[PDB]
Amino acid sequence: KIVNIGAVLSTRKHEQMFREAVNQANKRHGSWKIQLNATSVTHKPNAIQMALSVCEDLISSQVYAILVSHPPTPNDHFTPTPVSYTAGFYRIPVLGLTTRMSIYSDKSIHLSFLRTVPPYSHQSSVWFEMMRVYNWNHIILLVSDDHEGRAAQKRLETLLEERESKAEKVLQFDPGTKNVTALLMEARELEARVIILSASEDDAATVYRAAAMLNMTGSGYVWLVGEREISGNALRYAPDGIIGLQLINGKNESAHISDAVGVVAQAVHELLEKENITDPPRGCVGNTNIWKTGPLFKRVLMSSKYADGVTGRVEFNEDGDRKFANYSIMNLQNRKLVQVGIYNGTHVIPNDRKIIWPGGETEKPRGYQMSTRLKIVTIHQEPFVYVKPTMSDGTCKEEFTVNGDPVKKVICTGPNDTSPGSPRHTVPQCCYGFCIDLLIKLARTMNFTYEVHLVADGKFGTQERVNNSNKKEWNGMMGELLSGQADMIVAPLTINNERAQYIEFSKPFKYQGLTILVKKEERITGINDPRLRNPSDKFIYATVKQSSVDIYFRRQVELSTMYRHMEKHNYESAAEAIQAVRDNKLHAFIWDSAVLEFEASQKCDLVTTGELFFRSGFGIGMRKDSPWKQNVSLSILKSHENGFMEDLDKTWVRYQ
Amino acid sequence: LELGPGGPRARTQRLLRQVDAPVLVAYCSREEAEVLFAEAAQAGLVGPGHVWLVPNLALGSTDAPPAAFPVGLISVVTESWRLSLRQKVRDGVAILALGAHSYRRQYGTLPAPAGDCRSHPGPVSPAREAFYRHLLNVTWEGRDFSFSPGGYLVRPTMVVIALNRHRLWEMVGRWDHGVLYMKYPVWPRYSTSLQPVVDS
Ligand SMILES: *[C@@H]1O[C@H](CO)[C@@H](O[C@@H]2O[C@H](CO)[C@@H](O)[C@H](O)[C@H]2NC(C)=O)[C@H](O)[C@H]1NC(C)=O
Ligand SMILES: *[C@@H]1O[C@H](CO)[C@@H](O)[C@H](O)[C@H]1NC(C)=O
Ligand SMILES: *[C@@H]1O[C@H](CO)[C@@H](O)[C@H](O)[C@H]1NC(C)=O
Ligand SMILES: *[C@@H]1O[C@H](CO)[C@@H](O)[C@H](O)[C@H]1NC(C)=O
Ligand SMILES: *[C@@H]1O[C@H](CO)[C@@H](O)[C@H](O)[C@H]1NC(C)=O
Ligand SMILES: *[C@@H]1O[C@H](CO)[C@@H](O)[C@H](O)[C@H]1NC(C)=O
Repeated sequence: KIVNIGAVLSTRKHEQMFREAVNQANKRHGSWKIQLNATSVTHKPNAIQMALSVCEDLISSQVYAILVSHPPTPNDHFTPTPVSYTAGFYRIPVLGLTTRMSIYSDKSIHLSFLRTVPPYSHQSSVWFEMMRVYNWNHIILLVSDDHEGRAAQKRLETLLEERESKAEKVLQFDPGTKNVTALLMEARELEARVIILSASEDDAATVYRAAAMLNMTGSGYVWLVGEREISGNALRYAPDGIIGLQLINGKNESAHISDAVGVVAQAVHELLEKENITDPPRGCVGNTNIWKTGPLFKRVLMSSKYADGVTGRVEFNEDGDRKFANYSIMNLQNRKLVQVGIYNGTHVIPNDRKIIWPGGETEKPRGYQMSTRLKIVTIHQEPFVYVKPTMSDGTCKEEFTVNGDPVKKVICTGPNDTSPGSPRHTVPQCCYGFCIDLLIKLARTMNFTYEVHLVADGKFGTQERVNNSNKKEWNGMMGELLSGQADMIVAPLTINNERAQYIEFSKPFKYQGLTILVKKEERITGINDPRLRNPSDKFIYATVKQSSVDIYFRRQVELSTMYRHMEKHNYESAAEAIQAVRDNKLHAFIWDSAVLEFEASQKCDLVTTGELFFRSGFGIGMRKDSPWKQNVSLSILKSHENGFMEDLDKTWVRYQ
Repeated sequence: LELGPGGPRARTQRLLRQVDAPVLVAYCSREEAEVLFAEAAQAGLVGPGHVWLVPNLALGSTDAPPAAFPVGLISVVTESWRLSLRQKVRDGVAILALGAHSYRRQYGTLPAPAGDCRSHPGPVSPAREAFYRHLLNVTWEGRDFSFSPGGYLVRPTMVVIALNRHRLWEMVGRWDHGVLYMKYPVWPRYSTSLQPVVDS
């Protein structure tokens, strides 16, 4: 019996070397019972023509196996794809030795394709090891919009997530495009200092140019990419002191061919000891069904662990990839890559050439940079947030309190009463009051500088589906925090489960609850009045949409009927509902205690009712990761034992 | 499951004995579907008190349900599943024609046809993705055929069909894009051959 083994080459030398490798396999095992023969074809620039050649040459003979390598010209990186589909039509195994694209790594489209070298996406694995090397956490991902980029993104996010770690942020960009600096801008000011990247050679050159002209090569900053991003023009545009990743066997196609022939010989010899061996179809025309041992061959080739590899023991993974990879890490010192480490299958050992980081140092810098300048988001609420337009000088007329001290007024930028009727021109008005007072107190306590501005949309925000019932996301300040537009939530906000499910809160700086306002028997009996226990059309009652009480009424399923009334009359702010009640347009308004008794004690034309049925706290809520949590908690607790907010209450809410 | 030719039944049947669900959802090929239906037949999990679900992939010809297929199986397909091939061809030709006519309405020109096989054009011929965009939104006979950015049909109107008590595949309900309809507010659990049982 004679078995044909196919190769796709265009060297005219590795072809004869492949024939010699077939002869070597025969020498190693013997072809007396089962003769072995070789066949070589030449991949052509025209994909249709080369596919036709494969069909009418490699299928015209009952060839059991086929391999392929990349051409020298970088044109048509997906040259094996027609060969892969040709093999797939009869479900034939195929080997690609030189491909680094995760496109071929898919087995839904490429059933029996096997690749010796893992793609660039598997490169991700070493970065994780890099993270273990330097004990870093503040990872920023930058990646192209190509499928390879998304696959690498998924692999690396998986790798970082089994260690209960998460990337600080991810950025996607369109390959081949420019003006990436703007994207870099919105990634420039983040507290992280270690960077990862995935792109193509030209894209790598573009981002290198941008970073160089953006002074991103300074101290603290550092990043790592693959081989194609540190080659040719990309290497030309790369800065010095940059670290790089290298294959142990990047360019020796001959070694790949040798190991491939060896593993093919092992697999076929394991096959020939079995029965029911079906010959591959002879000629595309006349055969239109599946080959039977094809899937069998792939099953026994997953299990094929080829020890006699020139590059070592070749063990395929679950997906036909060489496990325990052999890499190296170089440093680009003075336009040359110099050895700084060797990556054995799971870890790295350094040897020499201590890493000269791009900032000009040789000692390892922390991949983080704490920011004293912090972002502050707020919402208008008169008892806690007084907002007033500034006059011509850029500020507003400051005035002194009854005690004689001036009120501290910060520059808060608001889109000119944000609304459809607003021009959305974000004028810097002045904000002052309770919350601003406690911010400046705790700020001078922690010495950190601050930037204050209220929320854009003026709404609290709730977990809502994206437009057409797509995934859930946060609105308002929670939206800007899960996106990073701000750092803490400084407002009389209501603590709850879902916010705590995504954000965290300190100890509440204020204790409060819920109550109702009406005008001026007919006393609405708190919450237990059938006027509200049973929803009634003649009676109007509502709150602000996308607020905490919305979640309250949503979780209280038995109260859903009143929630049904909510859908008709929900307001957007407090002042207009207050006017409506004063105009008797709204019969009753449910809202938070503190603001409400403040308004009642000030205006006296409206009356509050109902006890604080929902005990709750106004606390500083902010991100789980940042370290200020405990610091701010202990600071506000110290102020509480100092009665500082008691003085603030005397200043703002009491004496009215 | 392995479900390949000559797959070890002990390894599979043992875990099936370890399976205790009354309601199931499965994924496999049509040949794998036949194999697992036989395997569950000797497993006894085909019984009326058992429910199993499957996508369209493990289904062959709707008009040719193999004997291995058990009674009461249910899935969902396109409404055109009862339309003859001629109707499908006519609808496809109509989709292409209306896309081309929309291209003419926007610009007044026919879509440029493709070239031959001895070369390959590099650029995308901006008229071609203009035609693609006008093909991204298709409506014919009230049935929208607007495709997805993923290269397939998005937001379609589906029909849920179920194998009947006579080993006949018939439609039980319809999913109209936000609404479900279906017959049989209870499922007839035929006594492994016929005669559905009244639940206690
Ligand atoms: C490319 O790989 C081939 C193996 O297929 C190398 O050839 C052998 O390499 C080993 C490794 O040192 C040597 O011990 C043998 O003497 C080599 N044999 C021959 C006939 O050359 C080859 O050296 C590699 N070349 C490069 C540039 O990497
Ligand atoms: C780079 O040069 C200096 C040093 O960082 C800085 O002031 C300047 O704004 C930077 N320019 C750009 C375009 O990043
Ligand atoms: C990977 O590295 C090891 C350790 O240096 C070495 O034997 C060889 O380069 C590779 N091993 C295998 C099995 O490929
Ligand atoms: C792979 O190399 C690492 C160091 O690079 C070393 O621990 C060992 O040789 C290999 N890893 C394991 C887990 O054995
Ligand atoms: C001033 O601020 C810095 C950083 O915010 C801090 O390290 C330092 O201790 C502060 N000093 C005082 C007196 O608050
Ligand atoms: C289809 O969408 C295009 C925009 O991509 C639009 O110009 C055209 O009018 C739309 N036609 C229909 C029938 O929706």
